[PDB]
Amino acid sequence: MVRGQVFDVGPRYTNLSYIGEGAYGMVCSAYDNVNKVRVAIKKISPFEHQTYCQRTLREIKILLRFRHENIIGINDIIRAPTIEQMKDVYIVQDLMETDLYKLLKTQHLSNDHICYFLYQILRGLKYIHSANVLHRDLKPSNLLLNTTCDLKICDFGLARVADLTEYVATRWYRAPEIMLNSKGYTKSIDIWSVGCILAEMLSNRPIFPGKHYLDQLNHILGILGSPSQEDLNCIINLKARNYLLSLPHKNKVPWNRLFPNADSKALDLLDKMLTFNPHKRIEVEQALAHPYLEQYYDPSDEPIAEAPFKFELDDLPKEKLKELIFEETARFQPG
Ligand SMILES: CCCn1cc(-c2c[nH]c3ncc(-c4ccncc4)nc23)cn1
Repeated sequence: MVRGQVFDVGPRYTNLSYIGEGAYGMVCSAYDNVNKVRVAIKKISPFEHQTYCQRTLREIKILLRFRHENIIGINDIIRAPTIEQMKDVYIVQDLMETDLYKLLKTQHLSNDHICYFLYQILRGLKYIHSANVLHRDLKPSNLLLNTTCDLKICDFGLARVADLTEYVATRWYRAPEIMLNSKGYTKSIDIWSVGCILAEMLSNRPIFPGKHYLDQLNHILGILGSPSQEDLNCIINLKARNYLLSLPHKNKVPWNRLFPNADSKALDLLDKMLTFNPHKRIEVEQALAHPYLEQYYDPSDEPIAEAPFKFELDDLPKEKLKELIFEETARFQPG
């Protein structure tokens, strides 16, 4: 019933309107008749593939456990009464106005707006990391905003407990560790992504675009300068590490040269987030306490996860995952 595709969510949810489609599934807005408000609904069809089943169950488990102002919640979940009839899952969430991707594509943000958006991203990230979770895919299109500039992080399908390469729409926010296929990356990958997002808010253009990870790395080296051997002490492809060390030397571009109109405090924080070496990268608590954010900083108002996360699903056959998804969504069935 939308774009020639079945969106079977009535009778509670009616007046459907298309929002978007992508790897995450298809998202519409709908009128919730029980709550008398419009909501967002994501349709997902994961049961054929083992990795989609993983991500679906992971997203559901995480978001049902999380509760934070700057993290999207799950309001309801629609699926068939029988596991045999279940082919699709519809996840109902708060309807926001837009995402940061669309906002940045056409709108200018004042420094005060950039400051408040970044605070909310980091405040949410603090909660996620406190739950021992890596998001792993932060980017402008999964930062949702409403009219009053409130921000929520969504899209936790790629998330993981903190102890690829499928298709993705964009790789521009991925830390160097990730796209050098390093094994043993940590929370600091999310800080890199946030740094990339901050840069994009400052200029309305991606800081490290590129057609493949090699082109992206050239962009990164073109700004940060050549990496030392210590920057590359991870377990990574030796030929890839050797290629990087072999490139013509690049000097660091001063941040104020790239961003001549930015707040100097913003750029000082930006610098600490976009450090090549992940060990030297600022952590989220320190970032929140940076002078750039001091007008918003409040440790008594930056909650952490009550029950930090402990699940493994990697090893499970999809039919066992399907079962677990069926069980996890049972509480939302009438009744
Ligand atoms: C890659 C993330 C896909 N995703 C978006 C949502 C979502 C939940 N509530 C929303 N409210 C509004 C919008 C939205 C976005 C753009 N333009 C308009 C409206 N999106 C959502 C969930 N998953």
